[PDB]
Amino acid sequence: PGTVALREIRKYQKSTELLIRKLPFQRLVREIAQDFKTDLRFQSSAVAALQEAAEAYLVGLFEDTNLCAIHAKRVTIMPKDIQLARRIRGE
Amino acid sequence: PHRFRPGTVALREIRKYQKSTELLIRKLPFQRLVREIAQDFKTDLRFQSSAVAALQEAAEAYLVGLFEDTNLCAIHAKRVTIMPKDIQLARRIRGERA
Amino acid sequence: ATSRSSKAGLQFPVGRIARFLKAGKYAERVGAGAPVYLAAVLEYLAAEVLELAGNAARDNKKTRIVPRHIQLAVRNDEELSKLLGDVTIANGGVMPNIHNLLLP
Amino acid sequence: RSSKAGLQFPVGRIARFLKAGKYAERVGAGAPVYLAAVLEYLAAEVLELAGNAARDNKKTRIVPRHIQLAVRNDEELSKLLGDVTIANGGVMP
Amino acid sequence: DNIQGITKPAIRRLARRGGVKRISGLIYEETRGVLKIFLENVIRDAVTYTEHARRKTVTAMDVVYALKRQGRTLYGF
Amino acid sequence: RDNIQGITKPAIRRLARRGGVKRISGLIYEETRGVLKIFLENVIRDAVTYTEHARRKTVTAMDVVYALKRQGRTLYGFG
Amino acid sequence: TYKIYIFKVLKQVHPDIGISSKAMGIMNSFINDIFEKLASESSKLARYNKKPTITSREIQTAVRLVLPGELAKHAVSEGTKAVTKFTSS
Amino acid sequence: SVETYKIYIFKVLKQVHPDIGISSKAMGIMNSFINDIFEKLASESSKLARYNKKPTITSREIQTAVRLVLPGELAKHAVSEGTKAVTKFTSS
DNA sequence: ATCGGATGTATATATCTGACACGTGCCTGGAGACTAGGGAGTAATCCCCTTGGGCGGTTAAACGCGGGGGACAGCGCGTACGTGCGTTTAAGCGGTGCTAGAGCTGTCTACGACCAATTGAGCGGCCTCGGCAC
DNA sequence: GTGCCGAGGCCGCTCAATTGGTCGTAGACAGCTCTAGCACCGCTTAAACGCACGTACGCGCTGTCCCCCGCGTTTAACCGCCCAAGGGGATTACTCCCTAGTCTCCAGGCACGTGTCAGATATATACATCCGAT
Repeated sequence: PGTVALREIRKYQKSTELLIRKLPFQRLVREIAQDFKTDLRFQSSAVAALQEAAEAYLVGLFEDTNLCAIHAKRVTIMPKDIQLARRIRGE
Repeated sequence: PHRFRPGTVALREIRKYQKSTELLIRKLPFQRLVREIAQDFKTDLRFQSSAVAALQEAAEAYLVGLFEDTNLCAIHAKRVTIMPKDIQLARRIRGERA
Repeated sequence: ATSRSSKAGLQFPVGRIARFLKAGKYAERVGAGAPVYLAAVLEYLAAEVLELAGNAARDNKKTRIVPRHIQLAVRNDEELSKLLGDVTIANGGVMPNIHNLLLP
Repeated sequence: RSSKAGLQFPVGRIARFLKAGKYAERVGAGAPVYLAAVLEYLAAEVLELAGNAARDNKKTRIVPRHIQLAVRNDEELSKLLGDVTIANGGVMP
Repeated sequence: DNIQGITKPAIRRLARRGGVKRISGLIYEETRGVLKIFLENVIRDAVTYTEHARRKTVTAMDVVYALKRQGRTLYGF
Repeated sequence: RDNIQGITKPAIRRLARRGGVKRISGLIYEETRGVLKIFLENVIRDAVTYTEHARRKTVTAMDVVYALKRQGRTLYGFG
Repeated sequence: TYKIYIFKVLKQVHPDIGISSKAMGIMNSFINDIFEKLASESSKLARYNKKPTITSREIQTAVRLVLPGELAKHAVSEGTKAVTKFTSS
Repeated sequence: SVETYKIYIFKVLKQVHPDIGISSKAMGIMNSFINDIFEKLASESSKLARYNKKPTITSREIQTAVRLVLPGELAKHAVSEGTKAVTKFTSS
């Protein structure tokens, strides 16, 4: 418990490819636009641009959520750390 | 002798300074500081007297904002005291210099 | 010679807003409803902030608005605190805030 | 025109862009020249770093990952491109 | 329920690329809620940019402008 | 000179009290003195650039307000 | 400055409250800041579509983009009411 | 029909690294970077001319747009190179 | 526990500024009326591009089961910071000046917008052939 | 080893950017005036500074237990290959409402010159709260 963890931290920082499956993400972005404008359609490059920005946002939030956990002398990230990280960034 | 317990005169100070609006640094040393800083970019400068006021009031609203979130870092770490670690954490996850 | 403001039923200067839109060169041409719309929006926002500030001044048992009251009204409300998220009102001060874990 | 200046960028197109966007009423003569020089300088400093990062990976063509790495190593460029996200540039290990 | 299509392994992959070693089991209801806030802040502006143009299709350029309005720039489309 | 030292310990404690702090460690003061200098250097370097563009020899109050608005810090009350 | 007009609006909502010189300075700064945010958003909206005119549709989209939700919802209605009264009456 | 900076970036790259080539995605990244920087400098120049009361954008306020927009050691070189070109443009 | 000292804030007397608040005065300046040119805008057409109908196939996700290693609680020690008191600086009120700016106006020469006629500079679309990925 | 393909070359071109020539109006500039800024001096007093005690908060050590990780099996989902006959999106059109110019009487807040508070501040008076000792 903890070994392979490291390996994944290594490899995934070398790659460049997308980590969320494409079809469920497309389905999500379509449902959360039905409450702004009914009968809407997306270009295929418009949904690739949303995923690139969302994944970058989540990766950037995870790596200062990890500074907060270390500041409190832990190694496990908890939902309390995400809230501290977003509290100070302003969100 | 009648003493107060540690941390009771500190809480009436927090209430005192969070009702007032005054400017909490001495005026003259701040002006000497900003003139010393500006003495590099251009020499023999003049400061309109309302510009040093704008600078002072822009600079304290920054420190008051930084202290009230280096104090969220201290409570996250199970303390009530602030050390430089809290300032560095706060400034990092703000990107102030990262 | 009725002014544009009276035709629009406003208190802000539609004509001066139109001049400010021209000079400052935001585009070649400016429609006839753009300054009326912009002046109406500016008046709305002004009345919003001034009403909250007046309430805050009555709450402090005063009859004259000062910067402290504008600070109180802005940072208490939700949308206004979002809009004026990163602005410094001068000669105002932060609102009272003592964390729950510091009282005893 | 922009051969008398030793530049590689188009001064004429830069001037067309400056006068199209209506930044001001009158545009001087040295303004497109100055602006076109300071753009090729920045292009030349990003491309050199990207090519250096290409050489280490035993590659002969630059890819988005190489621009990402070149921008995130250097201090000045990372300070200038502090909020930009390069498409499929990964992250700094 | 589309929100649940973002699965626990995907969140762990994102955290692993962030440098995180151990993850509590309450992270995956918190991430799934901050993501939906971020995403519906951007789609709301990208759809406003469309309407203005009388279109019915969200293009990849509306999304870029909506992202630039929020301080984050996107190169390469 | 040591002008920086003219930001005294009592004034820093006053600022922390307005920030909500209850206890201060003894090393905070030299950290605050250093993180104030960076802020002032950035703002003053922009203000003097605005001044020298106008061919003036007096940093005025918009040079400061413009320098501040440029770095995310809008200030009301000075023009 | 907008003082005059600002004072008028005050005497509509609080007929008995006054205002000092520095609070009026704050209000002037706020109006000047909002006007320039809206006028620049309209400029970008017109340039993204290649139109040379800023009509009252660019202002409406600039308001939707700049003001927060419930605030923008009411600003839009105020402005459209003003334009209707302007053209019709 | 669609104009970009492809030719000029390619020529600069051949001037820097005579043998390295560049793919299409990186070429788009580089095109976007140049557009971004142009827009930044031009908008700052316009606004800074507007602070003073002048309807003309000369070269000496491309100077200060650069000094405001570029950080530290990056600007001190760029500014220099800019002056270079202008001299060679006029005393030609 | 309260209970009663002992230092705090919280209500009520005043004066006392020094301003917010309305008399005036010219400025500009918005409003009104015509004229000109062309940008709206709403037709009419071809399409590329946007969706749903359906197989496969190969992953990847979901479920369950040890079992240890990390979080969290408790306990002890001792060290650094808070409270209060008696000096020691130095900021901040007022008085003198006093040169070094910032602001406005008047005058001419150079410089940039507008417009005609070129022509070689960019594009979009033909084919290879090596280059890093299989 | 094995393909098998995207980057680089070629291209016919046509519409962009160059040269030349005029004109009218910003730049530069020179002169003067009056603000704007800086600096020296003496006095007071409020704040900073040093110091001593004491305590309570930070930090380390130990134990317990629970929940997260690694691995293996089975289910179901995304990515794949092909297709519909929808729509939608950038095209071009005479046509007419609308924009900016150039100008005449009436407008329509900015200055400066005065007073009447009203919220400040100081003295006074209770009414409320930390502290210690039983």
